[PDB]
Amino acid sequence: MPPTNVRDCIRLRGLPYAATIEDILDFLGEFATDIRTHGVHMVLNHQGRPSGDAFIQMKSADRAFMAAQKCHKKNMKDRYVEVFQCSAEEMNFVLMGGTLNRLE
Repeated sequence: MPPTNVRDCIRLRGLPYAATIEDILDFLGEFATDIRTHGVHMVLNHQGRPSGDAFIQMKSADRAFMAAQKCHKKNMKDRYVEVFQCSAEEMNFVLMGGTLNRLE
């Protein structure tokens, strides 16, 4: 099956320190029900602990958009997690640590 770049991926950002797998599912709500098999990838930092970034690939791009809209800076317990939709390419790009231009 050819890897198709669909915008079915979502980047969560600002996740709590040690937000658990069920905790993140709660946060997702019903959107966790349409997640692709092992679609949830948490980004770890040097220490081997979450960067606060996570990428979740859902089955459907429409659901991903809906989730990214629903959770675009949503209050997760006591934190605000800003969720943004992404493509498979964007997901890999951030995971690979692609060149992101920010003159700051």
